[PDB]
Amino acid sequence: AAPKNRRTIEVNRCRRRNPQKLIKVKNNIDVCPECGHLKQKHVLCAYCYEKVCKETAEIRRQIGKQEGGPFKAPTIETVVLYTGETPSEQDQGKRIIERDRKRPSWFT
Amino acid sequence: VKKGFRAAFRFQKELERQRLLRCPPPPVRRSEKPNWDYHAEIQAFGHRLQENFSLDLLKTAFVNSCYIKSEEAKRQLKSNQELSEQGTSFSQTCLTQFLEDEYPDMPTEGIKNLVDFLTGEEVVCHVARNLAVEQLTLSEEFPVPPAVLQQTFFAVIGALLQSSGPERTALFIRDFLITQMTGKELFEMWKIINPMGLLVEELKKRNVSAPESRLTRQSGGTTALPLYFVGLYCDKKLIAEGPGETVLVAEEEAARVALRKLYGFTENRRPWNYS
Amino acid sequence: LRNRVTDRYFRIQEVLKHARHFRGRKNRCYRLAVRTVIRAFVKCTKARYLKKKNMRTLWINRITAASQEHGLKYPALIGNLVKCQVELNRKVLADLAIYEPKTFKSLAALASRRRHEGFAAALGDGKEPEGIFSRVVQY
Amino acid sequence: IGIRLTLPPPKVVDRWNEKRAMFGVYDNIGILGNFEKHPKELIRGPIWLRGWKGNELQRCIRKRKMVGSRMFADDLHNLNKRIRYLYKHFNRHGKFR
RNA sequence: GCUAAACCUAGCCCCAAACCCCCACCUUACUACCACAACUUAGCCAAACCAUUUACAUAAAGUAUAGGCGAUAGAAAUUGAUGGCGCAAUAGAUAUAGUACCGCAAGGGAAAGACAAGCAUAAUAUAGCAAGGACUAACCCCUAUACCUUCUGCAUAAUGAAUUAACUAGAAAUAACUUUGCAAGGAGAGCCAAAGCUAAGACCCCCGAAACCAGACGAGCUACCUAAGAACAGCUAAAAGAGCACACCCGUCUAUGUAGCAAAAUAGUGGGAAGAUUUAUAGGUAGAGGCGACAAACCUACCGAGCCUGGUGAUAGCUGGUUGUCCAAGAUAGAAUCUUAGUUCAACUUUAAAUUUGCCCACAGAACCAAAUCCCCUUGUAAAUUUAACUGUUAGUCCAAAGAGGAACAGCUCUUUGGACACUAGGAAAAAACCUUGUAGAGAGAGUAAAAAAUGAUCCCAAACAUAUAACUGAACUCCUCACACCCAAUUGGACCAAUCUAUCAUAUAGAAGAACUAAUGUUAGUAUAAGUAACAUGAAAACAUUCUCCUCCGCAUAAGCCUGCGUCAGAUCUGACAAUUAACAGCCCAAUAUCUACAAUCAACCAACAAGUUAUUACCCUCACUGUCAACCCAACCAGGCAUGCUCAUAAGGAAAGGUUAAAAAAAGUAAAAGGAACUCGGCAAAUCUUACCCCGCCUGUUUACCAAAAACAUCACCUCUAGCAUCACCAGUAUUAGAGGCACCGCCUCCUUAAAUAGGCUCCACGAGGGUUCAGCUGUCUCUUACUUUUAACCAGUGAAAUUGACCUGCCCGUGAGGCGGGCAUAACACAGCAAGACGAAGACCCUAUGGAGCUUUAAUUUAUUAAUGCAAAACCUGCAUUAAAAAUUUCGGUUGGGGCGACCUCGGAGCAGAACCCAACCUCCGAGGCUAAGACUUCACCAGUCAAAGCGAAGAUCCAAUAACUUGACCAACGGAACAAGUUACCCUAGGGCAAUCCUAU
Ligand SMILES: [Mg+2]
Ligand SMILES: [Mg+2]
Ligand SMILES: [Mg+2]
Ligand SMILES: [Mg+2]
Ligand SMILES: [Mg+2]
Ligand SMILES: [Mg+2]
Ligand SMILES: [Mg+2]
Ligand SMILES: [Mg+2]
Ligand SMILES: [Mg+2]
Ligand SMILES: [Mg+2]
Ligand SMILES: [Mg+2]
Ligand SMILES: [Mg+2]
Ligand SMILES: [Mg+2]
Ligand SMILES: [Mg+2]
Ligand SMILES: [Mg+2]
Ligand SMILES: [Mg+2]
Ligand SMILES: [Mg+2]
Ligand SMILES: [Mg+2]
Ligand SMILES: [Mg+2]
Ligand SMILES: [Mg+2]
Ligand SMILES: [Mg+2]
Ligand SMILES: [Mg+2]
Ligand SMILES: [Mg+2]
Ligand SMILES: [Mg+2]
Ligand SMILES: [Mg+2]
Ligand SMILES: [Mg+2]
Ligand SMILES: [Mg+2]
Ligand SMILES: [Mg+2]
Ligand SMILES: [Mg+2]
Ligand SMILES: [Mg+2]
Ligand SMILES: [Mg+2]
Ligand SMILES: [Mg+2]
Ligand SMILES: [Mg+2]
Ligand SMILES: [Mg+2]
Ligand SMILES: [Mg+2]
Ligand SMILES: [Mg+2]
Ligand SMILES: [Mg+2]
Ligand SMILES: [Mg+2]
Ligand SMILES: [Zn+2]
Repeated sequence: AAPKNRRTIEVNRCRRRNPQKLIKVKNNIDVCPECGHLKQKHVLCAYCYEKVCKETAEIRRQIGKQEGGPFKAPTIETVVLYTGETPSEQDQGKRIIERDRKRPSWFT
Repeated sequence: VKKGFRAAFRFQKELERQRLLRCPPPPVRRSEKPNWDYHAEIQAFGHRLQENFSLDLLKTAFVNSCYIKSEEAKRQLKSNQELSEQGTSFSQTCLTQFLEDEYPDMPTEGIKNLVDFLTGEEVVCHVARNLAVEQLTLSEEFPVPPAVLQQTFFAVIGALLQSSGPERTALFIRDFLITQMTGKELFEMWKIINPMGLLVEELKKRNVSAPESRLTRQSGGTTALPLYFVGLYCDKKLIAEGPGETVLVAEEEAARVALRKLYGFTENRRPWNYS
Repeated sequence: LRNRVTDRYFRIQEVLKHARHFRGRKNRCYRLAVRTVIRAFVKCTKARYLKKKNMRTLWINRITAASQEHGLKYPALIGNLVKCQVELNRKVLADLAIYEPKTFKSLAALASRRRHEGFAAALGDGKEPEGIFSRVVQY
Repeated sequence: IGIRLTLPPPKVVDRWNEKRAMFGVYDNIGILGNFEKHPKELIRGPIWLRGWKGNELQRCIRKRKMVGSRMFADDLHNLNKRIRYLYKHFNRHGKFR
């Protein structure tokens, strides 16, 4: 059907500003104790995750530049090595994806 | 644009009125606003009270040392100290005489307290604002500080005394200061603590044992809104009765009423005789 | 446009000023403010009659309470104070009951006295001497 | 809100210009002039209203008679329609018969 | 604090004066370049219909005169002739512009530029028209049935309003009254004058029909037709309006959708699909007309008569509205009327003025055949009559009483006497109508009036009380202190006045006028409510190169349409600049004259048919110019719709059904289902399965109500009837075996069973039917009786974000009154979210009545023959004028009271009971007939018009208008008897304005 009467600003305020409709204050924010950026407990530090995705993208660009075209999933493991890092004794027989910047401190 | 002028001017006046309710101007001496001539004002101050002030003494009774100093400093005559002293001293003596004769039994401490109340700042400032002393008085800071109003008011009483003699001044004091006792209870002007002690002292002076506090009536003993009616006694004869919510407060009030009855200051005392 | 009302604002504010204290849209919208303001003033006029009626009924209640405090109903008090030619009205009777208990005690005693005199007289045979309080004073 | 806020500019009227200082002069040219002229012969204005008065119907009829043949086509058609309407109204509508 | 609010001029209105202004373009307009013509206003509207009729200087004069002598129309002789008490951006022109935009078209036609509402700051706390009395105190207590308009009053019975701002509705004569001048004369020629004249002042609204007539624009949709084109796979069958079935066309049944994807679509199921088929392109028919396989079907979304402009501000006895303050008088006899939805007269009301009796009222008095009434001396009173001048109301409801009608009842129709209501206030519960009470202000004073019970269906309904002296309570009545014009509708009189302009001051005195908005489903602009609700959108991963999953009757091109509408760059979340589409394809054509021009196409050969389908002569020896060329596109307001042809027939081309989540209800689509298999239901609608038999109608294929009917209707071969003997614009380049107009519908023959149970089914005449009815067998979630899963919807998170609706709301239940809001009881801390549909008479379409509204249809209703066709008569072998007869049309109307509206009666006047006793009083209540002249004074049919009696005195014993008339006067109709001069039946296609306590009986004691 249709309304029988306009609804006043008072009723509309008792509806719109009722607590159930308010935005709740979040009790689960904190500071990355080492890195020092904001984060929720159960979620990754956004800044750290972005700085990881950047390096993943650069590595993957090198991988694409080396594999040539599509349909070339290798049949061996892969290892990524930064400048001035000779292939360790454990990484022989694994594809090497050379990169041209110093290894990040967070890359172990 | 609607053509016209009357509605525009009317709206401007209404806006000005509203703008003089929010952001009111800083209050300023009545002796600066328009329509002011001191001579007519002081003469009218005289004639209004039904008193024949001597014009020169009344003139110098509204001038204060602060104003003289500020005039001396701002430029690059007598002051009202002596009149103020005479007026304050006479006011104290005459009020003491009035209260003593009206209330004989009251102790000298109580009479002195009443006299300090009536001649205090809280009441003198009230009687001095509602008789246009602030408008005529000369000072530095407006509003005039209550102490300066007090000293100017008693300077005016001193001028009145030096002009028209003691009896007329006494009538003036009866008319403006004593009237302020109207309605007030005794212990709203004579602020005391520990009333039961004072009752015991006064009863001892009259050579009778200290009073026994009993419980005359009670309702709602356990609730949060009790009523205890505590009645003092003096050798099997009542001398007071007080209400309260705690028994301690009821006893205190019984002491207060007994003190009032002994000092002749009850609620239903013979009202002062102004005629 | 030759003539246009240049001051409709003031004619509106003459009616809104009496509605600032209302609740709803009918304290700022003229079409509703007018109707409720008119009802307000009609009740304001018509309410003085009720003011008198209500204060009188309050006084009758207070006087009934006070008179019952002294074992004497309200019919007796009024219907036998006038028989003693006391023209105290009800406003002042209520004020006496609240603020002067012993004076009201005396008035109640007087009423009971006159009531007893009336009963004794009517119980008798003839026109035996009238009661000491039942003697009228003529103008 | 329908009320202006600032004050209007002041309309200055010069009560002693030539048009006002000499108003009415020669409005007794008849009585004081041996009746050579008549006051109506000083009324400046429309050809069909100099010294004549009437309600709208008579005014329109007079306009039609005296300058109807000089009017623009659309104005003249409006005038004829107006006369038709006024005739109907003044002769059939109204409180009083 | 936002939103806003404010401003000036750009210009315009009315006067005066003056008479105004390179190229291309009628073909397809804006295109360099080849053989016809132009020359009476009808009608809306008045007469309350309508038919003759009806309007387009001053003075004479609204006179002569015309006229259903009604409404109204109306002369002449003669007379004499630069400005603004304007607008200032919703005004003024429509204007910044006849642009944007709407329409195919005629045509329509804008907007704008310089702390109002709404919100936030600041959500709410029992209870209730949201206020008032108040109070120390916001709520709590007591009082309190929203506003406008229409009906007798209306609880909201109904209509209207979300809210703010701006704009929006009383114009004028004939008399009269008031104040001036002059006064037997007034007036600045015309006119009036037995105190009148001259001047001024005062008084007469807004929005809205269906319609009518005239001239333009429309057949790009649809109906039909013309010219020249196009499409129709495969199978079966071979020349057929053949069968099954694609493309294509239509639109049977169901479901979704109902502001939707769409102002008629989607999904399935269906009919046709070589023909009476379907279809692209240009042309034609034009509005009382076209077209029509007749359905009142269609003619550019709305056709029992298109659309636009004009007459037009149509008219409206109908609906709705109508704006400052205050006071005062103020209401229900009646008559006539194509009249009862209205008008006029009277009665009543109001104002001003004159005069003297007015009301009440005893005694007396009013007929022969109960209440009271009439009439006046006094008396209480102060009013009444008369004159001058206007409007407004009029056939009201309830109660007491007496009657008539229906029982002496039906809350019943009507007449009469009185009261009340529509005016204040208090009571009986709420309460217009009963009882009490009126003349109005303030009081925190007082006295009273009326006023209390006795001894069937949601949920009983104030709580209680047998025995302390009878008085008290109780109003706006009355008294008291003060002040006084300060409580009716329609109407009428009066005193004031907001704002603007002008004159003079320079806010006042005057003069003016677009001069005042709580209300017209008013208009324009702003912002709300429903609402952050309904709805919408982006396949996945990624290394932004790419890969993967899935889908399509799709895609590419030409045509038609559109006109730069996802190319680059630069600014943003679309704006500007730059760039582009290259002719061989397609369009743009042709020197003249005569001649010819018999045989089809279908693989064109066999058979077989019917619908029958260019050159010889003369003239010219010139060369490629011009235009289209783009795209994601067009018609549908932006779109699950519409869109011709060629080719690909499932794709070499093209795309994305899920924004993220969870897996509630109700809803939608689909899949599965135990046993039973129509017991569902109006019906086997839907679904699953595939068979049979009959009956009614129509012969068959086909066509129809674009958008509720596809049929038993239309058409159709066959048959029959009627008319017609014949030239160059149709029939027809036809000729009785022909053509046109009708009816019918080939052909032949004549002019008890069924079920267990049953109101259902049961001229011959093959074939066919989305036609109607019935039956066998099967089948199935139709059902007994529902259940699970999936998808969309859904609910939550994020983005974007409407609309109907809305008087205000601080929005309860039960019982009673007449219901959330009144009364009496009960209940009651505030607040979201998702559901439901009992209530908020919750938000299009019907039916009855009315209008002296509209439009029709038929006629044996009235008027006409103007136009046509015959004749007849004059006119010089043909046309002109007159007359008669006919068809064809054209204009026009539809009286009143009523069983239950219809049928049928009556309609004027008169006499008897109602109406007992001056007057008057209804009936479709009760019973019957009729059609000499002059003159004081009076009566009356409740008006007027008519009508009636009459002393004396003088002389003898059913209207008006019209016609014939010398006349003295005269008549019919007007009987619908206050009378249109002459008009009926009907609207199932209708449109607009509006209104809406039972005589006789059933049953129990
Ligand atoms: Mg009273
Ligand atoms: Mg007419
Ligand atoms: Mg404009
Ligand atoms: Mg405009
Ligand atoms: Mg505001
Ligand atoms: Mg209601
Ligand atoms: Mg409404
Ligand atoms: Mg066509
Ligand atoms: Mg009208
Ligand atoms: Mg009528
Ligand atoms: Mg009155
Ligand atoms: Mg008499
Ligand atoms: Mg009175
Ligand atoms: Mg003024
Ligand atoms: Mg106006
Ligand atoms: Mg409005
Ligand atoms: Mg909702
Ligand atoms: Mg949704
Ligand atoms: Mg080209
Ligand atoms: Mg070519
Ligand atoms: Mg191309
Ligand atoms: Mg592809
Ligand atoms: Mg999608
Ligand atoms: Mg979703
Ligand atoms: Mg099953
Ligand atoms: Mg068929
Ligand atoms: Mg069929
Ligand atoms: Mg959301
Ligand atoms: Mg009820
Ligand atoms: Mg809800
Ligand atoms: Mg009628
Ligand atoms: Mg009619
Ligand atoms: Mg009779
Ligand atoms: Mg009669
Ligand atoms: Mg008569
Ligand atoms: Mg005679
Ligand atoms: Mg008649
Ligand atoms: Mg009659
Ligand atoms: Zn971190």
